[PDB]
Amino acid sequence: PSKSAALHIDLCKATSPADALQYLLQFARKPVEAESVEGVVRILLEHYYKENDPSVRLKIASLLGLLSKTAGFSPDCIMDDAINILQNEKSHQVLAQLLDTLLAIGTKLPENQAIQMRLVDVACKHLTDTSHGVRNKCLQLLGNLGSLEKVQKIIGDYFSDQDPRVRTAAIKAMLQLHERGLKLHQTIYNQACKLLSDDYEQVRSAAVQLIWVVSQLYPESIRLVDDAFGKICHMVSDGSWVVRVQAAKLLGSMEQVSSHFLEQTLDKTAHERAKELYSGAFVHGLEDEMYEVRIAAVEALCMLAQSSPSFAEKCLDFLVDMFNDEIEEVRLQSIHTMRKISNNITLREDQLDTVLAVLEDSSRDIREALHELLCCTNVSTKEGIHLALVELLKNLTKYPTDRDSIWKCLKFLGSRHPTLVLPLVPELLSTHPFFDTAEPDMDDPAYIAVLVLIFNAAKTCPTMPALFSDHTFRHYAYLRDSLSHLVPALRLPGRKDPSQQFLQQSLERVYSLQHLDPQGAQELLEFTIRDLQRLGELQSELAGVADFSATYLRCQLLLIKALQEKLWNVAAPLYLKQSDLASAAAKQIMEETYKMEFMYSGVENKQVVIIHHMRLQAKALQLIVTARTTRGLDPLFGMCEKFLQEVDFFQRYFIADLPHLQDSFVDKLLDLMPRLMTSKPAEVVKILQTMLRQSAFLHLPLPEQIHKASATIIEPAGESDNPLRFTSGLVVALDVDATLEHVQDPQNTVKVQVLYPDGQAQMIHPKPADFRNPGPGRHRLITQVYLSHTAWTEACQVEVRLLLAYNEGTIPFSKPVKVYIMPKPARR
Amino acid sequence: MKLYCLSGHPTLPCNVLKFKSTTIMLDCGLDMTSTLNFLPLPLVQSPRLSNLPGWSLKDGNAFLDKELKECSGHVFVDSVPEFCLPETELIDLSTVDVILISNYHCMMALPYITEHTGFTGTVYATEPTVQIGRLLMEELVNFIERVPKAQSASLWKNKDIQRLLPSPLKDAVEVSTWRRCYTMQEVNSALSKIQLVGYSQKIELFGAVQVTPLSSGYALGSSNWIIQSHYEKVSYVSGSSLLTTHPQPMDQASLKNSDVLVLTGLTQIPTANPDGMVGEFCSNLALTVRNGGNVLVPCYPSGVIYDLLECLYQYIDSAGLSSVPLYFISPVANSSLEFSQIFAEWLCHNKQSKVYLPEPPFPHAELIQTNKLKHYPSIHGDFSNDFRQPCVVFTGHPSLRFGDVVHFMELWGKSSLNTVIFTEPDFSYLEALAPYQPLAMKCIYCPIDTRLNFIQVSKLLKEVQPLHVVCPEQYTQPPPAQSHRMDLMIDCQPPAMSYRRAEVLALPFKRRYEKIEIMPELADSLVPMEIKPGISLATVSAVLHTKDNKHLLQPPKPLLSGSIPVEQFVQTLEKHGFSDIKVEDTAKGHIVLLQEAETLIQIEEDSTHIICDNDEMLRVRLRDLVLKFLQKF
Repeated sequence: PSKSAALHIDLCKATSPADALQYLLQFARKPVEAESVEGVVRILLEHYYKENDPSVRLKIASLLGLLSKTAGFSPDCIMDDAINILQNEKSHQVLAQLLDTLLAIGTKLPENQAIQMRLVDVACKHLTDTSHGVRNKCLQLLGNLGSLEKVQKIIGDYFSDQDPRVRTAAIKAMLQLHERGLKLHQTIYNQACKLLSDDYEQVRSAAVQLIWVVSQLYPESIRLVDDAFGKICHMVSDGSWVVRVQAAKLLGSMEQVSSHFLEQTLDKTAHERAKELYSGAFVHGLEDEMYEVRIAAVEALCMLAQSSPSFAEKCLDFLVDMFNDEIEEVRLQSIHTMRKISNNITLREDQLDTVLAVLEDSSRDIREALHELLCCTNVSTKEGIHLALVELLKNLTKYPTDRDSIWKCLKFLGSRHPTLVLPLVPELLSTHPFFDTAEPDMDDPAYIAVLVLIFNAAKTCPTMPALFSDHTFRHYAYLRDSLSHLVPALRLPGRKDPSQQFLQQSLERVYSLQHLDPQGAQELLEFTIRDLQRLGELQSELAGVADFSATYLRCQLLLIKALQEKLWNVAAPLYLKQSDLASAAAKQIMEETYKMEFMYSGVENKQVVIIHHMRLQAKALQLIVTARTTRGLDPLFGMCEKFLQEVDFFQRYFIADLPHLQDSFVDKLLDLMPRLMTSKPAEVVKILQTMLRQSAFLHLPLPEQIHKASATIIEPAGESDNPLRFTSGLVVALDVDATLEHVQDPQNTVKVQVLYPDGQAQMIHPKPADFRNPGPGRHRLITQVYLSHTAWTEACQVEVRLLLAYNEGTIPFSKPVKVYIMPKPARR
Repeated sequence: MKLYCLSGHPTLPCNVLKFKSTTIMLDCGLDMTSTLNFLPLPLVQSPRLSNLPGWSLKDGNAFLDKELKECSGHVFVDSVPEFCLPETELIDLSTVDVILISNYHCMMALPYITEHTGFTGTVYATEPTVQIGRLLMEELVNFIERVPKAQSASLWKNKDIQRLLPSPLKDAVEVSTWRRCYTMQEVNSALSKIQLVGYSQKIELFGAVQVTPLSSGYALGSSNWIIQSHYEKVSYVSGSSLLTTHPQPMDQASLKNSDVLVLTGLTQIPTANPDGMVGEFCSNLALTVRNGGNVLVPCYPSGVIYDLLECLYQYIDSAGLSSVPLYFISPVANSSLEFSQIFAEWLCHNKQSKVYLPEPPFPHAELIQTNKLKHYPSIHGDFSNDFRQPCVVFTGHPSLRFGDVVHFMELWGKSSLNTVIFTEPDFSYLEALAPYQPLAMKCIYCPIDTRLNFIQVSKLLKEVQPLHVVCPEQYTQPPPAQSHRMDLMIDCQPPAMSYRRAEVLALPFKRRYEKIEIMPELADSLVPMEIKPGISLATVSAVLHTKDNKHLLQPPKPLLSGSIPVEQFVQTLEKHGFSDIKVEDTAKGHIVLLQEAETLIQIEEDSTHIICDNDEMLRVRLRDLVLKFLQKF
């Protein structure tokens, strides 16, 4: 159809470059065929291919490949492409287009044997070109159509052929063959060495990846992995930094090696000069170039140091001197690798400079990482414990904000090794051997920091409750009272589903006691509503389902009050004024159904069709009220037509669950539907009135532990009487910082609404980078809101609130905040 | 050699040149013509733009009332603004190998090609080009961001509705491939894929080609390219400025003696006198300041801004307007000033000597020191604390369809005393200023251009004399503004073939020779010999060794040429030892008989024939004799 029309248009136009390029571009950019007509389009393209303009032919071949990407065609297109490749030897462009079409056909769908890939591979092998025509493309063809787990001769020749581009394509094919397996051999190792020596860029970069992969395949040459590793290091000392980054990451991926060869790599020093005072691979690869190769080197070192239980000291010094690397990424990665290798590790002298490291200007990340290092480290000496304590107290008294991390790292230190601190107990806390020492301060953070270390030490060793004083006894009582997760339980002499069932029972009570007086229904509904509200406050994990069923019961009570309104007792033509609690009920009940559908997180289609039933009931009540108030027979006819149309939409959407609805308003109305088509709207609304008066009450199946969304703006605070000041017409940027809890699709649903006090609403959408996701189902919105207006006489209050939009309407689910805004006029 | 032109824009090209075994593409256009068509993005939602009425389809079937809006009898599309792309499907950009950049305006469209398509080769640009390009893409992504307007319409992008719509929406070209804007991870990916180059640097590609950049002089670091093999020369000139400007002056010495010259990046307003319009700018600025209002100037943060601030420095010293302040507002302002400050060696000799005599080359650092000009990243905050009236504001974006420019003229539209001054020629100011119309603001259109006019084009082509010239169809054709004028079209002998958007040309050249090297021992072994005056030749016998497309010959079947004389033949047979040899003559040849082995030889014009018995040693003796009585080819 469309393809035949396009072919006819192309044949009718027959302009040389112009109509051909225009038709090809239109056919490609319009749409996919999305049908079986792709074969007919390919047949028409193959018929039209017997012409001039090989550029247009290549574009047609690319279009054929793009059409084959939808996986409609297979063997017939394969045979046609084979014929075209056999009979279309016309220069590099058409050869490349044929190669690309062959790759698309091979990788598109079949991935099978029996002339699905083997025939194409043989065709590529026979049609290897003479000068850069297909060579790279046919190499990647054989890579992606590797034959079987039984090409090695021809890839060996194509390693030593002319073009470095062809060499790199062969190497990429080697990547593909290894990731498909194929079990390469040791002649590949030898030719990979001679490809490491290739005098040219990036050929080296991928060939050294090949030498890594054959070395990790098998270590059998004479020592194969040691020779490969030495080649890797002598390649690390190359000038090219991309090559070096590749080199360091791959040698880190290498995991087993001769240990003595590893110390030969680390061999050259002021480290051993300082060690006596107390008593060339990596040594160029760390301080050779900047932070790319530095990070790659430290990740290599962490991986192989986690591999080797030995060897760690000779990189321990090489990290402790290479903290201050003037790039904070390198700093953080150095601390992280020291953590990850800090096992069976002593720091008998390095504690001094590694704690001069934690003394630091602001560097909040660095100081936190060093606290983690000190909590996960090991030490050997009592003096080291003492000085670690004294400069940790320096840090706490200098930056009194990360005291929480200080206390937790002291806790981990005491838990890690308790017995070191035992001689310090008389010294660290002043306990004068006969005097009554004055009582220490209780909430002094330094004293807390020492006390938590003491108790974490006293977890195991029992020989210091006698060392404790009486203030220490009551302070252990207070600290165990206050910080439950920082101090453990000790042995001091002084200190030696009902909810779900009840919810189900109350709901089934209402469901059973449905068949009684409207008044008694009202009091039962009110009682159970405030009951479930109390339960939702009472517990947390039942709060969502409790509030959901509670607002459903509020919905039902609202509709029953609207029905029991005295408007029905009073005669029809009056409808005075202001008694339309029914109409206000209709608006509230529609809003509550929307809220009940969208603001909650876990809803399933049974609940959803119950919601839509209730929404139909709401529309019916609204139609009844407007029928009561409206005199125009044609507005009545229009409203009746729209209401019945929506009923038809409901049943068409929910064909299902009609057996689940028993004695239902909607299903009984569907039974009486054709008579509503026949009858005048007056008796329609009369029957609808009585019908819904004695319709039903549906059961609402309670689902699993669902939650309702909750938005809380923590910034701005909004208690500030200091106004935010600017000049007229100019804008002030106000950050909005809010916590969202249990929201699906947050970047598309949560929108900011600002009310300007002249009464207008501005709706600001946040960009989807403003929704950080620190955990599961709990998000943080950090955004800018741009406020501007003309000048005001005094400061006023601008409202900021978080609206939730669906798909159609918006629902507030956040507490509003007031921000004081005052624009000045121009200064001159 | 083959050329694919993927951009019908004369100033913002993409040229895929296929030469030898490599593919080199030049430049990257990101046409903001569709940006002009889309609605502006207010930083704060203005009431009038909020309640702009919705233009409706006359049939009424489509929802163009909310897809589109109308203003002042003119229609616009309501969405996030789009950007026109060069047509990428004409050639696989993955098979396209190496990318060159002229300038930052020609690198604006780089993350599109370098991330999505699958290109994996190398990209070249100079340091000021790549840095000012990073600043520009940062500003652009910020302004498309900083307020997300995620609405997008497509039924107007349907072709039938586009046909039904009036101009310029009728005049929209290639609406289907227009795309949304790119992001920081894309920016950083392209800007890590970049590699560096200085002027006159010879970069070899695979031994196949060698490329060199030359100072075009239009922008700081703007560079024309030269691609050469050892017999072939392509000079790609895009956006040069041979007038006295702040960058390095244009260098035509290597530009000349070129086989194929491609010329793009010419002027947009040929009739504009630059320094004259700069003076008119200064006069109008002084008039507005003396009237006591506010002036807006939208400008890119390179080039024209520096020239404008220098002239305004001299003019404020002339007119004594030190009371009124200058505010340069853009999120890239501080880094732009610092980069223009330290980029010294790329300047001209005056500014280099200014560096050599310890002062900064630009006077706006001294302007900052004197506090007349203050830079601000965004209008929210301390700028709102320090704003003044009367005032001068140079704002971030010149296409007027987004940013602090659109917010400021929404603020100032009601007043008439204030003044807007356009300074960049890359868009039509009528379609730029259409959405805010009616507008009390005084508009004065004095565009500033440094690209070379057609007179200088004619002078440069007559100076360099290339074999082939390639220029756009818009430069071949008369402009619609002045079709009567003749000097507005490029003239060249031979006339240059043109091209349209997404077009293919095969350039008039055939590859004949290439570069091979001999090795000195083989050259010692070879002995030339002479058959003609001034011509000495020698047969060769060697082994080729070709690594990385460079070719050399080393020692490890030639035939005959030339007639043999019968008289010398028999004379040397007699003096060598052969005897009793008899010669008879024919109409054109000689029959010579040697009685030993019964040898009869006929000699004719380009015809010789020897017939003897079954003999071997006499046959090989006659073989070497007749082969040594001629010249070997």
